[PDB]
Amino acid sequence: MFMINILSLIIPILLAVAFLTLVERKVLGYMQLRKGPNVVGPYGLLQPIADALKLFTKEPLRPATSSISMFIIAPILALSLALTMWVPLPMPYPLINMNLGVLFMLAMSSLAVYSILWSGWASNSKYALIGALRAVAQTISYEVTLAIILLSVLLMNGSYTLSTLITTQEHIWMIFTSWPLAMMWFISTLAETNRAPFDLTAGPFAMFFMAEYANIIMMNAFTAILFLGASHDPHTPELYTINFVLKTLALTITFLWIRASYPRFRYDQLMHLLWKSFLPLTLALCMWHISLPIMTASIPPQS
Amino acid sequence: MNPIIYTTLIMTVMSGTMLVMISSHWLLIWIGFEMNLLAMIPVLMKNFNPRATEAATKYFLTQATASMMLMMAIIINLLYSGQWTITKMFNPVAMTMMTMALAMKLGLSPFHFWVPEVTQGISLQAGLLLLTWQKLAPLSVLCQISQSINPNLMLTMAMLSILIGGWGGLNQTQLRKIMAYSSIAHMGWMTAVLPYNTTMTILNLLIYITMTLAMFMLLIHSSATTTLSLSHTWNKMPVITSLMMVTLLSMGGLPPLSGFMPKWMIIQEMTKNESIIMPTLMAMTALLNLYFYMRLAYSSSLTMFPSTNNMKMKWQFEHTKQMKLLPTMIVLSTLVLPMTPALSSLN
Amino acid sequence: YIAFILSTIFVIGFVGFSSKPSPIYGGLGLIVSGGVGCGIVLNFGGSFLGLMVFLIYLGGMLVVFGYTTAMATGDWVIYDTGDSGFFSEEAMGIAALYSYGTWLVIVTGWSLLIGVVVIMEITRGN
Amino acid sequence: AGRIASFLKNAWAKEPVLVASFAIGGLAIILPSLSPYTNYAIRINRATPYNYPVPLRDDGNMPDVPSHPQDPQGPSLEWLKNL
Amino acid sequence: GYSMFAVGIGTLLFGYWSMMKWNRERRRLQIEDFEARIALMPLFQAEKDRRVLQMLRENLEEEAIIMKDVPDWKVGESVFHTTRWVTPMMGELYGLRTNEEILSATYGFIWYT
Amino acid sequence: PLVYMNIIMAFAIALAGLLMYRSHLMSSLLCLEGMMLSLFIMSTLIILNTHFTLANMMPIILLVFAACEAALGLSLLVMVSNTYGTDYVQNLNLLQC
Amino acid sequence: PFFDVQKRLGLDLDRWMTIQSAEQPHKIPGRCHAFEKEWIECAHGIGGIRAEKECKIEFDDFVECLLRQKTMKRLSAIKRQRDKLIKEGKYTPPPHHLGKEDPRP
Amino acid sequence: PGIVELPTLEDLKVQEVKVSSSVLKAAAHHYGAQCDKPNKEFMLCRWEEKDPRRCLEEGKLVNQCALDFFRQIKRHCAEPFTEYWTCIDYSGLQLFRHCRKQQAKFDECVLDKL
Amino acid sequence: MNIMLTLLTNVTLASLLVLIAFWLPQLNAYSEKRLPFSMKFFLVAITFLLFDLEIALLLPLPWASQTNNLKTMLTMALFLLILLAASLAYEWTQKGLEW
Amino acid sequence: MWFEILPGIAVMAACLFIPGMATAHIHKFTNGGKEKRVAHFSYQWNLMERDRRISGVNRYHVTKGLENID
Ligand SMILES: CCCCCCCCCCCCCCCCC[C@@H](O)O[C@H](CO[C@H](O)CCCCCCCCCCCCCCC)COP(=O)(O)OCC[N+](C)(C)C
Ligand SMILES: CCCCCCCCCCCCCCCCC[C@@H](O)O[C@H](CO[C@H](O)CCCCCCCCCCCCCCC)COP(=O)(O)OCC[N+](C)(C)C
Ligand SMILES: CCCCCCCC/C=C\CCCCCCCC(=O)O[C@H](COC(=O)CCCCCCC/C=C/CCCCCCCC)COP(=O)(O)OCCN
Ligand SMILES: CCCCCCCC/C=C\CCCCCCCC(=O)O[C@H](COC(=O)CCCCCCC/C=C/CCCCCCCC)COP(=O)(O)OCCN
Repeated sequence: MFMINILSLIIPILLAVAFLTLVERKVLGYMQLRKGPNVVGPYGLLQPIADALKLFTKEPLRPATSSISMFIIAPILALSLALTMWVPLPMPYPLINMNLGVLFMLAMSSLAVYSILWSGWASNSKYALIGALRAVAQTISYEVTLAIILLSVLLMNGSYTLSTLITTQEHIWMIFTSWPLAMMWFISTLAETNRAPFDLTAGPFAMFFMAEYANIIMMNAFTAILFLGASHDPHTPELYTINFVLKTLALTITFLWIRASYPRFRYDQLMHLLWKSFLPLTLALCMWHISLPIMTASIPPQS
Repeated sequence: MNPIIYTTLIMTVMSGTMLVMISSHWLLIWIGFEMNLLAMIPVLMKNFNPRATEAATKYFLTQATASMMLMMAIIINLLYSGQWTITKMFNPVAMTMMTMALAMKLGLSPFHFWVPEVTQGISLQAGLLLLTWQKLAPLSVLCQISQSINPNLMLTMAMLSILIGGWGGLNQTQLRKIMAYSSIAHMGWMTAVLPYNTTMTILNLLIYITMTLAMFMLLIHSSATTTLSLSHTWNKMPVITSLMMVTLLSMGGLPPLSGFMPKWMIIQEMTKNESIIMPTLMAMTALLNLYFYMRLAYSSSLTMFPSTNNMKMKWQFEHTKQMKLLPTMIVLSTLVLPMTPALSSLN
Repeated sequence: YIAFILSTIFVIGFVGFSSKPSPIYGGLGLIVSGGVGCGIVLNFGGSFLGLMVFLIYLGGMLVVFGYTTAMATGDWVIYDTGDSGFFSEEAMGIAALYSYGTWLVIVTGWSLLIGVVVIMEITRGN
Repeated sequence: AGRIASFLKNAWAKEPVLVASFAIGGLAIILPSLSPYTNYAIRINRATPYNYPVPLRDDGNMPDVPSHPQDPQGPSLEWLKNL
Repeated sequence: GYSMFAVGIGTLLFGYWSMMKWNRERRRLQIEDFEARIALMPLFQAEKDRRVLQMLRENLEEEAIIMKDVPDWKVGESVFHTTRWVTPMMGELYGLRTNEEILSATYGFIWYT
Repeated sequence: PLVYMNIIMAFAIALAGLLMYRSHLMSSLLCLEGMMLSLFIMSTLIILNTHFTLANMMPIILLVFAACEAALGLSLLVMVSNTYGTDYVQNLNLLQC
Repeated sequence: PFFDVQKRLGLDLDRWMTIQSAEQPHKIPGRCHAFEKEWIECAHGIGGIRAEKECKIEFDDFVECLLRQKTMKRLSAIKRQRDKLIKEGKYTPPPHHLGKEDPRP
Repeated sequence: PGIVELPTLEDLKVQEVKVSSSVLKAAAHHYGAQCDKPNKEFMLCRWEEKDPRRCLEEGKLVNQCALDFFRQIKRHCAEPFTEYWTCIDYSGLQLFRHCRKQQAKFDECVLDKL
Repeated sequence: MNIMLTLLTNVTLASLLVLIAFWLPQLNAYSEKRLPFSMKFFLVAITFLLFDLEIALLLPLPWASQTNNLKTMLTMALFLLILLAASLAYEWTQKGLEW
Repeated sequence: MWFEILPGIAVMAACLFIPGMATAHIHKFTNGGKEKRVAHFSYQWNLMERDRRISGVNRYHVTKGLENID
């Protein structure tokens, strides 16, 4: 029943990102003293269905002069990576139990920029190419600090295994052990997904949008597992699943709140932010988190 | 560039060479070659112009290909024997690959094509460094694995280098290309004796380095890069031209000068191994190098070429910076033949 | 012969990008070849080294290559018999870099710092 | 001492991120050499048995080597439990 | 200003203390698990040796049956000059068995997730 | 065996492609990187097969140095383009033998 | 050429990584530890020429352990003969080699 | 060169210990405490001879010692042991720390019996 | 083989969904009617590459902490991080992080 | 009012409930009512292989207790 497990992982993610659009519109409306969609469906519950049907029934505007190869390749890679990032996640058991799960997520995340590069190159426009280049530069810049923060945090875990993070946070959350790294990790996840205040940029467009929102939910779930560890009882995993889902939802709503609250950066401003505030602090905290377990004789077990 | 950065880069070049020279692990030798190549590129490009950039990219491509094949030879040697120590090569295919990679690193024929262009593109100081210091590491590696070289391939490449240097030097009016072809011929002479005696290789390398340093410093002092520009030096400093003429006579292998010591010794060593035809051809071919050295001497000091009026102003000024060790280099490159038996110091 | 199949594909991708057509397409061919090679290493048992290929090589170096381009115009027998205990030997050997390979760390760090300096000096221009 | 204090006060304003970075880095460099628990961490690493303990052939000249695990001879881990 | 930094340092120290205690307990638990493995190891070694010897003997009997008519063959000849025992390779134990168990013994651990 | 042969064959193909030089110096850099990837795969397979634990650092080291070289090469390429407007190999003919 | 700075100073800059049988972490042995140890002990202090001439047995055994060419050749011969016999129709596999056996712990 | 000597299939016959990994893990500590002598003889022989064929008798001895240990456990402390190893068998990691309670019972029982 | 099947399923579903998206609206009848090369972006990419190499060096730290040579390992890890910080400082001071 | 956002969020929650729970149940269904055995480090892989050989039905999760020791 491995195919059933794979499908039961894939389909609910797609439905969740389908209804996250309605949740985002409703939350933004209510924070804007108005209402979100409440006409199509009893409370807007049919709105995602309507948008999906309209998008799938509308004419696709092929450039008629661009390279069809990369044009069709880019959304495939985007959605495939977005769906693949979910398989090692423990909630509380992963679909695929990996020794180096965290490194696997990092590698796929590094892959994710190829869709941006190829869609920009195949758009057959100089301005879209410039926008794609700017997006790629921002993404690689922030994934550097993502990697360093991730290794610093895992220094208290003992391995790259994602399930061990449940054992590490059995009594206390990792947020209490390292909140500054958590703050920079949250901001770097915001800048990785091109979310406000970093949003500086019909069918294929729907696929790209679906991949983006799946990446948002996946990043929030990874953050919840990494920093707010839920207690897991081996004889009732539903409790862990409920806690993990609630924390993921809270983090996603925080993303929407941040989008609704702030102006957006300039390009040079976010590049300066990273390279001159996050990188020095991240390096200093990486030194601190290397030295701390040795100083206090609190090295984690596995090797 | 900034003098601090320039000093750091030069020290990095020397440290890469020394890492090659002191390590017993193949990976560390490869790392030393990589460090040397990385630090060498800015030194060539120090004076920014399209010619220097072109020379730097040519040199980079050549050295990167050579280093890639060196890594391949190391991996094949490890595959056929779980060894990392630099010793006997344990495999003929790996040893052929290593020999070819080191030959392209040195610029031996038929991998000689990059040397004249790189030397012409870069300035005289970069050319001095490239033609003197950049030969130590590959030659040291070749000396360490001399007992495994196939003598046929080594001797073929050495004889080809001597012939190519002699023939290519005849056609040159640019002094840097003349130096490059001379370097190719001297590399051929150095590598023709590796299978029989590495002490002879080291002695030839020392004599060649002394002579090349002296000639490059003389060319820097009289800031000339062409034959006609060098033909004006007698009207400002005839002493420099006379010293350069004696140095050129030494570089041609004429006794009783210093440049006769290597060939003589090498010939003797080859004769001790029942090799007669090859040293004969080698001396016959070195006659060509001597011919174009003599042509330079004719145009430089033995005759007086026409001058220009604006030379008179140059009569009123003296060189502000004097290169130390230039007199010592001239003396060592001209008058050390009576001290030949000192080679037993295993120089 | 799963390993053999991967090897054949690896060579086919190399022939594809070695013809050097349209450097963007040569880069795509090299990306496919690198993926197949990482798969070979993973199927052999080198999980960390294969993931290192997949992360460093593919996501940094080929990404920078594509960025720069966009700016411009038989088996199973030779295997072991026993087990590795309660750890993975590849991870232990790789982690021995900080306890055994002090010299390697020193020379590599110096080379990387020199590389940063060299890149800045070369791209300065003037 | 006045110039250094003035520099620190001027850096704490208009540049707090760099001050925090240098402070944390320096503390991470300095503290491990002064802590007494680094020896405890080394000892804990030593006491983790990854390999099988191969027994030694008894010749009647090894009183420090126990003949059974429960024998009082050999290293103890009471200190680790008390930690 | 001061109070915010004090609160942050306080929560950092509390987390450090809690993690120190928990990690020391985890080290003790890992030592206990390793000791259980060490206690179980000799029986596993004996069983492994018996199984390897049985497989080698079965392969030897089958080789004797198959290579009877080959003129220059010698049954159970070594490829080494030394008489020291050599640990067999995977192809030596499963060379004559079915593909399913060959692929099991080769890729089961690698493919298990 | 066969697997080793394929890896070597890939290295030889990449070296031949580098030495072909149709145009587009970027293709030369890509050939160099393919050669290094082949070397990485081959060395990793050898080191893992023989259980040479301490040699497990060796692939990583190689990779790092190679990528550094790659960066260097890229910089050179860019400068050449900034002089000619293209990375064409035939434009590097100012210096001749 | 080679300047043995390590031997002069007793530094051990890179000698720890030169052979399989040299102090691996956690005492993890190489696959061919015994053959390499025997070959090294045979060839020690004798020189490359005499080592190549006189320690050929140990080096041959070490190479056989490393690449297993003779073993694969023998296995291939046995498998080919079995395939020919089963194609002809005189030999049949036992239940042990057909998956019908009784496994042991 | 030479013929590889292998023992006959009769030399490799012994009454196997037919319990799974959870049962072995549950009793691993007492098994190590009680069956130390044959196990250490076998391991010393194994590391000294470096030959599987030279250590068969000690292997049969360690199998016999394990069988005797498990027979004593069966005759004395059946049900608490069953609960303990069911505990251990449930977990995907077979952790000792989940149900120490059952362990205590088992320990108490053996301390009263053997 | 489980990861192979999972990747195959993900890629198959992505391809099928994108193909139906691109081909469903193509059955009905409708009308059916440079130079600059910024240096700064190249510098950002190269800095990313070098910093990623240093991250590749720093990656084995979670395993490096169980060696019994804790002082040497700590010294070498701090050396790597200090040289990484020095690279950042050199790029910062020579105006390599400007726009 | 604001609780009108609650329905859609609930739907999202339900979707995010499905994978994890499903995995657990499947793991319990294909591993004999127990947790799926995890095997890193290759020693517990040997334990699982030995369990498979001991069960007699080629299934590792079929546990053989003391009643099988005779
Ligand atoms: C033009 C003539 C050449 C001039 C050369 C430059 C002169 C200035 C150099 C100043 C002296 C440098 C010597 C360094 C001091 C100590 C050296 C010592 O530590 O090293 C010894 C080595 O000492 C040197 O080799 C001796 C150098 C003496 C050079 C003189 C020979 C010149 C040939 C004859 C021409 C006459 C020249 C006389 C006027 C200068 C041990 O060597 P070893 O590590 O165990 O083996 C490695 C070398 N192998 C591989 C070849 C065996
Ligand atoms: C002797 C001459 C000194 C002056 C000349 C220096 C020449 C250039 C500098 C390069 C020299 C490097 C010196 C260090 C050699 C490494 C070996 C030594 O340090 O021992 C190590 C000890 O480690 C030391 O702590 C290393 C500290 C050195 C690093 C700090 C500064 C490095 C700067 C070097 C220059 C690089 C650029 C300069 C940056 C400022 C090994 O530790 P140990 O555990 O016993 O053995 C490991 C094997 N085990 C596992 C079986 C036990
Ligand atoms: C003895 C023990 C020592 C312990 C060592 C640790 C001590 C800790 C000292 C304080 C560390 C705190 C650092 C936390 C992160 C600091 C980064 C930072 O300050 O960057 C800011 C900027 O950072 C930002 O403002 C980014 C915010 C972007 C808006 C996005 C919304 C963020 C607000 C919502 C709250 C997020 C909560 C995260 C929770 C995460 C939960 C997982 C600097 O920018 P400038 O003001 O322009 O000044 C520099 C230019 N000259
Ligand atoms: C010795 C420990 C070292 C290891 C820790 C290092 C961790 C990482 C930190 C290094 C990262 C790179 C740092 C690069 C430094 C660049 C400095 C610089 O040039 O910035 C100046 C500005 O900063 C400066 O003025 C220079 C440095 C100022 C001093 C910084 C702190 C110095 C030491 C203070 C802390 C000392 C110890 C703290 C103890 C407190 C008690 C615990 C220019 O900034 P602009 O972007 O141009 O903007 C200016 C226009 N608005």
